[PDB]
Amino acid sequence: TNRSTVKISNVPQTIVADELLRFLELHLGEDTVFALEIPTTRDNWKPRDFARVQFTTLEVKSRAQLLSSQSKLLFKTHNLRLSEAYDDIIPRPVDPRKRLDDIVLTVGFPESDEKRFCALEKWDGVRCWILTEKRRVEFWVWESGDCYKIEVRFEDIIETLSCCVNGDASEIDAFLLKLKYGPKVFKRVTDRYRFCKEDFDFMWIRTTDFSGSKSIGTSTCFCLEVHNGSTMLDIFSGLPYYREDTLSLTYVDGKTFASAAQIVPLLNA
Amino acid sequence: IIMFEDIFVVDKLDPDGKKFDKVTRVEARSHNLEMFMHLDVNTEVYPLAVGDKFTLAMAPTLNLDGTPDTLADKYEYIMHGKLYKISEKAELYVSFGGLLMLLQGDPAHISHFELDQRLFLLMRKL
Amino acid sequence: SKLPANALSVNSKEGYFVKPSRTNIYNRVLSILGEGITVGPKRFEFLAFSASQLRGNSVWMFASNEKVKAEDIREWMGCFRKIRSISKCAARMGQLFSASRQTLIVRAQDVEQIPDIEVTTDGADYCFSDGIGKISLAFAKQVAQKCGLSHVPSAFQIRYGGYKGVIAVDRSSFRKLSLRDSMLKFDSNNRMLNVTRWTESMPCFLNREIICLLSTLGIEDAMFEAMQAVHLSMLGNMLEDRDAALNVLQKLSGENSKNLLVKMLLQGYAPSSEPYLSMMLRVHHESQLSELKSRCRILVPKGRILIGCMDEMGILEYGQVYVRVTLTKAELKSRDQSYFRKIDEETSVVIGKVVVTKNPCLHPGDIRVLDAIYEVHFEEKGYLDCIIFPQKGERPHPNECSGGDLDGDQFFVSWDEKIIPSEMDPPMDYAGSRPRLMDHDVTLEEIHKFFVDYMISDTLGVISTAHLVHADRDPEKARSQKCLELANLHSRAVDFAKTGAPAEMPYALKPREFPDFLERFEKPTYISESVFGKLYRAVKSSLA
Amino acid sequence: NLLSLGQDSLTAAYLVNVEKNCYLNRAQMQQLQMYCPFQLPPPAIIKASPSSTEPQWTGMQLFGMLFPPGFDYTYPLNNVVVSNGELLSFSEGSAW
Amino acid sequence: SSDLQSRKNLTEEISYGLREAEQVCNKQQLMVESWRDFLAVNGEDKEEDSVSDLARFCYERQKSATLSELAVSAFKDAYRDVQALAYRYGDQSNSF
Repeated sequence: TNRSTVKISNVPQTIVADELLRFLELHLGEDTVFALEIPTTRDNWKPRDFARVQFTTLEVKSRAQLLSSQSKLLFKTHNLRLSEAYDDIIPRPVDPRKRLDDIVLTVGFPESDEKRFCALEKWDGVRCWILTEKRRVEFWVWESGDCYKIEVRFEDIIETLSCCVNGDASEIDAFLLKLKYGPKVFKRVTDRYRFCKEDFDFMWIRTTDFSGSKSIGTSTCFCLEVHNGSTMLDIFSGLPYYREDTLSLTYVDGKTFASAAQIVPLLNA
Repeated sequence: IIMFEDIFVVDKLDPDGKKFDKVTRVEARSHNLEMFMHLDVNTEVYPLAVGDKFTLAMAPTLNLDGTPDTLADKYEYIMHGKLYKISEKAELYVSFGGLLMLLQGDPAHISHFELDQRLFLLMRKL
Repeated sequence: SKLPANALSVNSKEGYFVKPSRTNIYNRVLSILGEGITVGPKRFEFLAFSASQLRGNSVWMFASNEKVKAEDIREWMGCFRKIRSISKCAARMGQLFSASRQTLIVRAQDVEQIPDIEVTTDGADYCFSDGIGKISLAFAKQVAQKCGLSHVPSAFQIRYGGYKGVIAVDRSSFRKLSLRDSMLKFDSNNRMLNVTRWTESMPCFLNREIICLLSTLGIEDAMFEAMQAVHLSMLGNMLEDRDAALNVLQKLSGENSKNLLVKMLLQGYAPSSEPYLSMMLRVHHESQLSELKSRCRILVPKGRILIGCMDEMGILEYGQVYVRVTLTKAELKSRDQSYFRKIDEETSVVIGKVVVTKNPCLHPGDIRVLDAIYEVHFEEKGYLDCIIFPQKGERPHPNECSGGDLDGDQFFVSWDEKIIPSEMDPPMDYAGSRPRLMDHDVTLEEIHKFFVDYMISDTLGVISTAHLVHADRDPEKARSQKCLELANLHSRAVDFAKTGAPAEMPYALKPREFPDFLERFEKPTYISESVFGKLYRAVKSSLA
Repeated sequence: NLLSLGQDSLTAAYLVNVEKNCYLNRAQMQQLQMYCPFQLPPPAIIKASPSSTEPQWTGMQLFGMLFPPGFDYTYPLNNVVVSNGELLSFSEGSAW
Repeated sequence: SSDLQSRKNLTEEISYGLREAEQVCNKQQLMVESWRDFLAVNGEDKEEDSVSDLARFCYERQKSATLSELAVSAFKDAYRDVQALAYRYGDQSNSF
């Protein structure tokens, strides 16, 4: 129940990923298979005897396991045996609630003793994925075409605060994450046996800060401008050291603190 | 009249096919005795699927109380073979005219089997 | 934490061969090392990095000032243009950063050059005099005055003006100072004298490597289990018994150490009283048991760890040495033994068969049985806390211990008569890689490139773990070709600090399985049935 | 040996030793026995289905009527064991 | 093949295997004394020029004897795996 990726024991050597995807979608529900990859001993002309398939929902995985246990899966006179896998094809949480798209992400630090938060740089349309098994939160920011991944571990964050952006005290539309250490920054770099349902044919490598003003390096706290979130508090309750209190913040014009030097958080002379 | 008798449960198949038109080697783990078995059963003629339970018995003869070399109504997979290797948790090697059988269990469970003898194989899927 | 290998120069296959691609972090580190950190009205440049800091990924920085700059200190320490190697120049520039105690200044007119000894057997260049030296008694007394040493050590590690090596006390010296040939690393502008450590008669310990390599000659597991059990029994009674506390404190950490808790251990109140000492005893016991769980550290009273030197006598043949150490509480309680000779009240000679090994060891050939011999002529010179290695022979003894050198390194000596000396295995060859000499001088950028490249392809810590796991897994450990290859890779990785030769750890040689006596909870843990597994089971049963 | 089966008895022997699933009944076995010098072995297959009478012979016992009773043969590469003129085991290889 | 889709998959696999074998042959053709500077672990800016000229490799191979023999050996070594696909794409009852 920890992961939805399932490993198939034996598959015919003459099949392609599309045929297996069609067979699974015929036996199971429609478009219930997220990713399917068949390992190859060569570049593109020698698949192996097994394959790994990642489903969209855990109930689909349970149904597939039940069908495989009853030997009800017969694909080209071969009985497909299902077993647990070591790692997922894509680090994607199996939850329709933890996937947040088109949200406002800004970084900064408290300005003075008052409940005020200055915004250094603001990003729009970012993707946030909350992973509980991996104990990390990913932030996908698209900047000038190439996308970046910001990973924050559960140990780097010391306190979680729920706030609001519209000023209404009854609508929690913001979340402040007090970070002790710094987040990891990645960068995207540029098919017959891999469906993947999306354009995920890239790799992540660690790079330096991508902000022109280096706002990330000088900010120790994050902010997540989200919607009203009637049931979002339950999702945010899983973060370590969560505060069950309501707090309000005020945006402060702090765009002056921008250093173009390599060493960001030093004071100006 | 029966030397060995126990209930077996299949665990996996070697070909893992439905219409391979070939002999399929079965691997059934015994219950209450902890014995592992290998047997070549033709699935096209005698169907066997993973997870099914079946009984197995071995007798030196099919006649009642003697006459070596009427159990046909009870069982349905009667075979005839010879044990040609006993030395290995002792294991047995019986060939049913080319269909190899491996019966690896306990040393005390397999002690009344002589070398180079004719024995039958009675099997029923409950 | 330490920067992982994948964060710098990730591998990629472009063209016919795999070509590494530098990441932005690599360029960031290069730019930081080149320009420097500007904090306020200062800008710190790059001076050098020590050998210890190279493994720790640390480097010294100095802010340029009007009176003195980085180049001034660089040229004051010495001239480094003579060395045409990249790693060697950095090592020799950073070796003069260890902590040492100041003493008197020696001029350059009191110097001499004495020939060394070198023997070539079977086409192999074996040199006995690597870092050995000589010192007089008056000079030893003069040096030992500013540091507060009553007993004059027979040997002590010393370094001055680029020289480095241990020197021995001789009773037939000409003047206070003597110098050899194979000791000048680089020409220095100053000859300041300072010493690091003289001698410490600390009792030795049985680490994991020694137990791993001793499980093949014929040593059964019963002796190790009995010794561990009696050690645990002694440690358990250390709390409620004051007599055992003093014995443990006088035979585990420090042969002759004066402490407030040590004095009160011999004469004090009940363990229930004096909570100040009781809590210290409890936390010491907890630390000892935690260290035992983390690694095997068996306390043996009949063994020490001391440096060794050589004498200009030539009487000892191949395989004959002299063993001398101080007398502990156990030695003083019952000095009547077959292998123990009471030469003096404080110093007792050994006549047993003593083996010598180094702290790092992964080859079965390191074990060599040495027979101790007593001679009046050697005792007349007054040697103490220094193993006398023979001057003449086919191959030097330090070379037998994984190719060691006489640079003040400690040696494992134990006069135990229960080991098995019948089995003998020739040691591995100590032939290193060819030096890399450049055709031009260092432009201060190649040293930065070497320093940054030390983070990647650094498999020093994983080779030992893989070797231990592989020895645990298959029988007849340290005999197969896998262990020999692991030892060769470990030696090459150790030599990577001096010569730029990567270890190149193969992927198929990784363990992928870990025994029970490790902190790798996330990694798959498998039950171990070796001697280490038995020790871990025994300690778990004792603590529970 | 100078004389060997050229491709035809070779192909037939390979087919009769590899299939192991095409059983021969009593009539076909007796018809094929007319061309064999030795006698008939036991059927070794009494029942193959719950409602199948007329016990049949296996393919590997058909090839075993060509060997003398006192002939012992062993080919470890192809896992071929011949004892008392009976072919006991055979996996693959077609090299013996 | 069993059907048309299997035939198409086999054709694509054969094409990719032949391309890989040709690439292996071209890579093996560089084991000469003229490319010792390129084969060394150093920094060379002519890595793209070795793969951009694909048609020149054939002319260089056909004008030499040792290079041709090495290319033939490499092609056979890389084509053994290509030949090893008939057991995967062939049926048990195949007469051939």
